Amino acid sequence: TLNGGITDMLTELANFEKNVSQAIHKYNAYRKAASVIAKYPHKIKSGAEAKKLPGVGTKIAEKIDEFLATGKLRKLEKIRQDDTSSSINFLTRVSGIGPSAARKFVDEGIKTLEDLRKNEDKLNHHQRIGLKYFGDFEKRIPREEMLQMQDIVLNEVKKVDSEYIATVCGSFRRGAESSGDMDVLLTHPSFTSESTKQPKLLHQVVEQLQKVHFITDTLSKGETKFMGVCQLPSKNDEKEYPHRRIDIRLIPKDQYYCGVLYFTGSDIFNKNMRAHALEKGFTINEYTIRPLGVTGVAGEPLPVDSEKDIFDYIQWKYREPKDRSE
DNA sequence: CCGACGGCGCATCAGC
DNA sequence: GCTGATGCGCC
DNA sequence: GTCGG
Ligand SMILES: [Cl-]
Ligand SMILES: [Cl-]
Ligand SMILES: [Mg+2]
Ligand code: NA
Ligand code: NA
Ligand code: NA
Ligand code: NA
Repeated sequence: TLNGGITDMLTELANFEKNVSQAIHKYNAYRKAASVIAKYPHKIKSGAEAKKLPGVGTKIAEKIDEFLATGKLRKLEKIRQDDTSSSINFLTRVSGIGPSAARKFVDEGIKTLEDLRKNEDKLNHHQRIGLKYFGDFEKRIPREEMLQMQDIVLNEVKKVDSEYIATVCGSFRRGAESSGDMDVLLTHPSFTSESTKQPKLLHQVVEQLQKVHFITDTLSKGETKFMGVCQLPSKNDEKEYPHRRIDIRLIPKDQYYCGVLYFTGSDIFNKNMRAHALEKGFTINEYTIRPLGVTGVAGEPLPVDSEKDIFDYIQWKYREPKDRSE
């Protein structure tokens, strides 16, 4: 990657603002700048060159000049040395432990993997499973395994009810050669924006995937969103595959295109696209796109018959999934 | 300057 | 119990 | 931290 050094720096700064400073807008600012620099097709020669990009301002330009001059950032060098900042950053790598919980644990003298392991009773359920699979969850998933996972999910879903449609979204749908997890959008004709003609639609699917030992653990579960753990089966004599995070989202069927736009991401692409929507006078969520009235109040859902329709509303040329990895 | 910055599901908790 | 705030997660 | 009015 042309500007990998700079983008890593900015990502590290973002993480610090989120995890330690608890400054979500600074976090988003750094990530937006990292993303715009990541897609910039030249090797950046100066902060001023970078500043020409949307999302890079005066402060980041200065840091980019320092980084180009020396290969590092004193601000980060110092952060890397702060024990409290270090501990907090580490703890937040456990799924279910955020900035608040991490600072709280550190207060109690819980700040290593070893500490966490002996204090399981101090963890909620989500955290306990995040700890259980700490190592596994930091591994990426080769697209080849994603394909095997897709096959299992789609086929098990079909076995429950042939009218279910399951679509793998996330980085997979954007064509990534590896993914951090598996994202599954689910629809069923019994669940629309107008009616829920069937209960347990998500449950039945989760239950079936548990029955075949694909889903192994649950982080959280409700009527429309499942957040859990899954695992590919391994052959005789061979090492097991790592455990993987899986997210399943049941979306009203008539709202599939807004749903699939959302779940395809990336996260930054979504933020960017939704902010542009706001500027164009619309608001987009995973269900609908709606006009903003004069007062600045969301109007009624606009008709959408394709992903492209959404892009049209906000006056963007269509972008294929593979070009949304921001 | 300075308000806005994407939008929302599930878990947990305070207050009634 | 409920509702509203907040934490944490997803893209 | 950056943007736009
Ligand atoms: Cl902030
Ligand atoms: Cl809506
Ligand atoms: Mg994903
Ligand atoms: Na800029
Ligand atoms: Na975490
Ligand atoms: Na996910
Ligand atoms: Na803005």
